[PDB]
Amino acid sequence: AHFKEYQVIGRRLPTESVPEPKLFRMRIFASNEVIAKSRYWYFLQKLHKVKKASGEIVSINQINEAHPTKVKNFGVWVRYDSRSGTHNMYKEIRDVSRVAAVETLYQDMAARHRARFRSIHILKVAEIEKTADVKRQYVKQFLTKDLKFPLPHRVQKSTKTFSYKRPSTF
Amino acid sequence: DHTSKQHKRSGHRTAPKSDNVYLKLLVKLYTFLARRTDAPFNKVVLKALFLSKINRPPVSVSRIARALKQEGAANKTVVVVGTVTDDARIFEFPKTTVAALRFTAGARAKIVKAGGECITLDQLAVRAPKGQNTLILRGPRNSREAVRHFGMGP
Amino acid sequence: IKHSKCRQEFLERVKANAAKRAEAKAQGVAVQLKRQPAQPRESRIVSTEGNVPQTLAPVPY
Amino acid sequence: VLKKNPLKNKQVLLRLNPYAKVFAAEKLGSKKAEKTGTKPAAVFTETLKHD
Amino acid sequence: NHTAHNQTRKAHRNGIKKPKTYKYPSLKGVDPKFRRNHKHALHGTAKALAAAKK
Amino acid sequence: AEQVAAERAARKAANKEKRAIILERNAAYQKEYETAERNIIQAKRDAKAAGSYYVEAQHKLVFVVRIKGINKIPPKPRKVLQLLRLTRINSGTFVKVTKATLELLKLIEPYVAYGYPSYSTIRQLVYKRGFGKINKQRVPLSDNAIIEANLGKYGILSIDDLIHEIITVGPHFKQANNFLWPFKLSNPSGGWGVPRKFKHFIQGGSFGNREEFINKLVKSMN
RNA sequence: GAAAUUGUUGAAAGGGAAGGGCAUUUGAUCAGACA
RNA sequence: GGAAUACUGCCAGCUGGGACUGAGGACUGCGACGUAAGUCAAGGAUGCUGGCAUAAUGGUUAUAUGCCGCCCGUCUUGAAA
RNA sequence: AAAUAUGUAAGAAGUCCUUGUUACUUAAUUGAACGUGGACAUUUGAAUGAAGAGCUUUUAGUGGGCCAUUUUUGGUAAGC
Repeated sequence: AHFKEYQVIGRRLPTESVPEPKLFRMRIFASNEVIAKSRYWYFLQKLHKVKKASGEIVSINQINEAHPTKVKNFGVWVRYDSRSGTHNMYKEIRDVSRVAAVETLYQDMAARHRARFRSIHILKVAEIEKTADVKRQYVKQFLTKDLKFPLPHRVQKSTKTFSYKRPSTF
Repeated sequence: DHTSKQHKRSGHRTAPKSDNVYLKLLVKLYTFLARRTDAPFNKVVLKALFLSKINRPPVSVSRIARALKQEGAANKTVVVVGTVTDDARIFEFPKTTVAALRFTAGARAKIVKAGGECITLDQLAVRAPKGQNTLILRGPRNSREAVRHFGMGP
Repeated sequence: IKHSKCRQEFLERVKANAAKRAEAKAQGVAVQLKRQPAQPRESRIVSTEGNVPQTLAPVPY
Repeated sequence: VLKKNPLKNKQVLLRLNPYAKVFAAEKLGSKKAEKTGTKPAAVFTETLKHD
Repeated sequence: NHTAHNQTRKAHRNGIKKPKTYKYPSLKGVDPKFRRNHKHALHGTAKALAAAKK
Repeated sequence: AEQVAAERAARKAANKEKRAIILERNAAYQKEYETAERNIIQAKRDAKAAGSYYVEAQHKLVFVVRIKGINKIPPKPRKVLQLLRLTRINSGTFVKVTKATLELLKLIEPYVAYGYPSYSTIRQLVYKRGFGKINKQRVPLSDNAIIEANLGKYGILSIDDLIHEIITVGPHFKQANNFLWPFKLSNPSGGWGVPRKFKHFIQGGSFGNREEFINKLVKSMN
């Protein structure tokens, strides 16, 4: 769905002889509140020894975008499980907000590389502040000064099954 | 799903299998009293009217003599649903009131000779609507020829 | 050829049921001698003044 | 003979629950709470906006 | 030849019940030296409850 | 004879003292629920001001709704589904949450969908689809005197008193829940939302735990 | 003087079957009720 | 520094259009409005009007059209074979 | 040394006191077994459920099975 980036905070268990377990937080892209609590215990089990029964969730917080209307260049690091052994991947996305770029990444991996939702691990999404270090090319061609291009051959969506004009393009 | 089986049947009877005319009058009378007087006596008698020939074994008149040997029960009007049969093994019989369906002519003579009167079930309800001061006896059932419901170890 | 623990643990728990009931008969108060299962825990204010929660960022490979 | 639903047919809603009359008089569902402008701490925001 | 397919389901139609655990278990099988005294123990304790306690 | 109007005038007057208990007690409930939610909202705001993280207490009442139909069910869950009175497809009961009943739902989790209900759905299930078991037979409520004749031993003598022992889980939760017949619910009016139901709700399906989205799904089935 | 089976007359249908189920059109035919 | 609005949630908030059903048969019950008589949408539909009084509705039967329909009996783990 | 599976216990036929029996037992009226009398009540001893529970007769058909998921054995293999 439309993803929402969340902040999930976890605290193992206040037990006798160890008060105050340390704390842990993560940034989770997910569709709703119920997934991102369960997606939190997916990663955080792999990093150290807790479980869902041995742990508890402190608080979740929805992080809205700091600047929606400003247009950003985003670099994403991706670890995905292919049919062979898994491997890294770095891709660059020119999009509007943080959580909208991950929307167009899961489409991009599914289209080109056939990776589903369950195979991909979003490593880190960072904003490239200055230009001219944009490494990929397809992001870079939109960065020239005074960019102008037409849209040739536009189609027209007709509501009637018959039209009498013998229609023409643009 | 179904936790229990299905349409079950309560295996108990609701009407007697007999086609006797006079017995259905007593079923008609006690279905009146059991619905209204609400004493627990009438439900015990009404269940006892539907029973077969085998579940109504004959209560011998020496067995009524045992029931009057109980302490503080010398004047209770004994109620038998089945038949009261004679028994010439005892000799001295009390004076109480017996209420039953059928009296054998030997047991008919022994109660009237002793002094007590013998009464049918319609005159029981006329005397005792709630069934106060009554005492129900039932005959033995395993004295019947049921020595034969079998197993390897008897 | 054995002997059992769990029953002897029940025999000790009956003694606990006697003394609680005998005490609560003296000072008028509720007994609550039936056991209960585990319960969901209550609300507790947790202060992150001691330790700042550190981000994880599941990179490694 | 016939089960008339509450939450419509307000006569049978007032058959039950006689508090439902005075619920509409004080209006009690669209209620404005007294606002308290209490700003959150600075430690919470710097882990929320940033990482 | 042999199988146990559909045998657990036939047992759980009329259920699997207990031997309904009566009061006063049958002393047949107990050590007879205990049985021989325990006869004479009850024969005395019915006397003193009838003679004295009344 | 007598009793022409002499007893009716007093019997109608006796109910006027009866309705007065229900009117003022529901006022005590409506004051409690609004002070319950204000104190939780104030607790998060007072914790953000002090820089602390106010966790919530775990919810203590779930609402289980059967999803899959009646056949091809293994013997281990099918006994557990009968213990929660969930016989037919699209049925529901309220379940107190302990260590014991959390493990029962953990067995039948590919068959049911459950979450934490609000006050709104509990008020709308009892009024529209609530039925009562009176000595057998599933009698619909439609009246307070029906509950008062059957749960008068336990306190409860109005229909909102039955709700208050459901959401604010009291000492008499078991006896007040077992008075309720299992709920009979339709198919959802909007749809299930998703193409396939028999995947987990984390994976887009319908069964599993969803913790708040039971309140959107029941109002369609209500 | 029954049925299989057949003759004439009368109606109706019909491009490699026929017969049947639910639903109506058209055509033939018919009972009931209105004091 | 001050807002607005999305999004989620609540209302025992208001109001308009469409469809299916009228089961029950003197009275009793629980109620709401009214100062009271009472009235009322409160334990299930009534009021007003028009056409026709016969093949008009309807029943039957023949055919037409849309979709569906392998041949019965038995043996069999399995029958259109 | 898991997982899944599996045995029992979660109280009335119970606990506690006083002391009654006998030919068994003890060095011993010490035990053991069953008791009289007295104290202990609906939170009477975990959850949920119970569309009654319990027992008894009497007989019908059947005693050629097959398929799938998973674990397996013989077989290269298989609708073996």
